[PDB]
Amino acid sequence: SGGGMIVTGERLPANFFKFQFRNVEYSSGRNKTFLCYVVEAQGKGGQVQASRGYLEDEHAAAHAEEAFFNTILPAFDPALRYNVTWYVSSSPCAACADRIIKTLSKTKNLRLLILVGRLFMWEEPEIQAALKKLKEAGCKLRIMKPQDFEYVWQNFVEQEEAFQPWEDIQENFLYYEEKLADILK
Amino acid sequence: GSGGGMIVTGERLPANFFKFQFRNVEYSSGRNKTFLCYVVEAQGKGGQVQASRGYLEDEHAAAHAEEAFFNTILPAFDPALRYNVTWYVSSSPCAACADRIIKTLSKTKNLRLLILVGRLFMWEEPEIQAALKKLKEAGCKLRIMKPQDFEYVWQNFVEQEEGESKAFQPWEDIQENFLYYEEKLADILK
Amino acid sequence: MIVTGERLPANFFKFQFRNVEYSSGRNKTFLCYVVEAQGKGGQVQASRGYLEDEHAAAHAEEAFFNTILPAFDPALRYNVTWYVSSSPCAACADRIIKTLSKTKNLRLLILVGRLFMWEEPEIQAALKKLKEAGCKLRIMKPQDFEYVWQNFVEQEEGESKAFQPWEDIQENFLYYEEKLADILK
Amino acid sequence: MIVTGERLPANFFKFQFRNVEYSSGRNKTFLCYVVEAQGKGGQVQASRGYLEDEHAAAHAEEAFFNTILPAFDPALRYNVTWYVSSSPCAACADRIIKTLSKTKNLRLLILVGRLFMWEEPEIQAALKKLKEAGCKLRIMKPQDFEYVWQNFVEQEFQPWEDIQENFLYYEEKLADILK
Ligand SMILES: [Zn+2]
Ligand SMILES: [Zn+2]
Ligand SMILES: [Zn+2]
Ligand SMILES: [Zn+2]
Repeated sequence: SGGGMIVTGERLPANFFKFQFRNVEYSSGRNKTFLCYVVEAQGKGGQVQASRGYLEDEHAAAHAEEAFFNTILPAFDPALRYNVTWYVSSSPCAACADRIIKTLSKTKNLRLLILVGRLFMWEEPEIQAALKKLKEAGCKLRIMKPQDFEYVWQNFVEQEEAFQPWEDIQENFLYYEEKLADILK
Repeated sequence: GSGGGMIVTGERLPANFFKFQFRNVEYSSGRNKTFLCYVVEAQGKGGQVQASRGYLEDEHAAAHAEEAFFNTILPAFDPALRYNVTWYVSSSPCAACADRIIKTLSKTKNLRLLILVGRLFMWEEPEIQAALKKLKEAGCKLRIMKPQDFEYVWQNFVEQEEGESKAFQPWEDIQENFLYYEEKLADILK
Repeated sequence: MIVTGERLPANFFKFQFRNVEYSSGRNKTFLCYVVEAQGKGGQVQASRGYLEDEHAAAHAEEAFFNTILPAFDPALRYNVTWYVSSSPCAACADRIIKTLSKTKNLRLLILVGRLFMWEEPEIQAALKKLKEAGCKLRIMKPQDFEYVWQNFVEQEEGESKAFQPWEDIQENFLYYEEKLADILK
Repeated sequence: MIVTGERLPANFFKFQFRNVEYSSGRNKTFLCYVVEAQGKGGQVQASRGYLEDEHAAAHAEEAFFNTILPAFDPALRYNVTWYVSSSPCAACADRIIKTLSKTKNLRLLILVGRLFMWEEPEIQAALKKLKEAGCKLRIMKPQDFEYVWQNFVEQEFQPWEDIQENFLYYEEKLADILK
């Protein structure tokens, strides 16, 4: 179904995902960050761990990608296989991509799936090169579809007591799915 | 709206889930059934907020749930953020686990722990009563899970198969248990 | 006036014509321009040229007002026109706004091949303030590329060449034209 | 870039391209130029424009260095080329020399259509001193008029009977004056 977690004042989904859900990836400065996640680890022996949460900052020094591997998921035990899933407003920056690539390369027992609301500086060749290397590192990257936003809303956004799509929730998806596919293949 | 779910079991009755699955048992020295539910809330004064909720479970764990948590779930702590952890276990920690908890609570001052146990693990042992008291000394908050707590864990951790179409079926001695263990923990801690 | 090895227009505008606006570092820069000053008295000045750098410390926008057009004489009215690969960065925008504000007798028209970080709110705010400063910003259409090619690119051999359009020359323009408009007005 | 209602280059270079000083501070100015700056390091600069006035207080030569290229990037090496109707006067030559003297990273090339009062001994002195300052002077060849016509005049060639004869004529005069 979906439980509480993120406490916010915004009531409308469209407003939440368009403002509060924003995660700045500007190559410079220390802007704001936001990121929801899901972790599920399986171990051949009856060992199972599945947590879920989120992280945000008004003026974080490090980007969401960094903070995650620095305080949320510091180390992994070899005996387990992790299936991490991220939900961010846009694709990572060139630098962050490299950081993710070096992490996945050190942790073979870690599978990562990043679902983005839209692409970030997709037209730039630097970003495109980083996304390819990222896909080559085994990191599966996809665009968030209407069902995804609804999922995040009902499962990550705390309620107290019905999701509602907006303007071009479907057209934005299809657009970026095409662009992400062209570059990745 | 009531809750999502990350735990999957074939048990449809909560009375059974909290009797078997939720249970913690040490068969042998390095072979014990572990199970622990938790919630993390971190505020770092500056817009930086952190929140999550998960669980752990093993059938051949070499260590108890309490040890497994601080060794893989929250190994690191952001000195900037103020952590507020809440656990949901079947029974209070043992003498050894209490120490680990105390030593960790001693190291990180930005960490605050709340343990909600379903029952008191061997409260008759004077060694156990000593741990509970020292645990409170370290600043750890201990409480007996109230009937509302079991319902909370059930609707926010256990994945409902039919989505939002099921309430909560408490067991006959759900209150006597709480009341019973509340009196005990009280005498011990104060 | 521009001496290059590239023969095909598509290749030129997609690589050699690129002007990096990355908020940080000292990347490459490129910029073609046109200047026309009129003065009530028979005074007329009309020059045309371009500027480029492999690793410039300042962006094209800066270099222009620091060495190409340092000062303006009040008795004249300038009609400057730029031709760059993408729209300016937030910082550069401010620089352009402060310049236009000091030189009332300066009109600026910036024609861009595409938008840069258009989706970011920081960039959108800068573009509006830019339009409010009197700076007219528009997207380059097929005719524009052809113009720049035949007028700024030195022909391999005087009277022995032609412009060749590329697959998405129209679709790309129509996309950013619609985007720039939405944000601007 | 240049726009005129003259369809024949023979007329454009006879009237419009001409430079005349009616009075002390009122003279018809007109100058075509090209700028090429290389700053060893990937930094390249190139442009081409022109100047024209009907009531200019100064000559085209003065107007250029005072508004067109007031500043010079000490890093870049400048290569300027002018296309004027006549060689500079005694006064203008000095300005040119003084400027060429200040900026050592500047190299000038003046392509004149004819020699401005080459008979004056004062003028012959300026031309020589101009070469001393490192300035390169040359008489516009028939090819030059065609170059300026198809790269400066916004059209849409046609040489005149004496186009070659004039070049040769002033070419010899200029030579005897310098070396
Ligand atoms: Zn980043
Ligand atoms: Zn224990
Ligand atoms: Zn810029
Ligand atoms: Zn003169």
